[PDB]
Amino acid sequence: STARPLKSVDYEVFGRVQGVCFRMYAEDEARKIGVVGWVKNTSKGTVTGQVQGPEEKVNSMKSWLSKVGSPSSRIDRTNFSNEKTISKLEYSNFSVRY
Repeated sequence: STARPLKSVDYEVFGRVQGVCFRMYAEDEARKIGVVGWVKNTSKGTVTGQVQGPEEKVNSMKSWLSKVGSPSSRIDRTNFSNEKTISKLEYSNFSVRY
């Protein structure tokens, strides 16, 4: 629950007509930040998903993703909405497309 400063936040990258190569970049750097979760691949490139991490690490993660470095394309606009503090890291790292 909320009493634990472990925040499950949802993101959305506005990849209008796909192209957004968020993969690997996410995984590797999110690991380094100290965060867990996943990527959700839609039809029309709205790269959404879940970021769970301890408070300070999710802050860093938010500073990132807007900090847009590339393995191919531009991560075209990342909004951070749906913020809910939970308990424990309920996933095997920040992973792949689901």
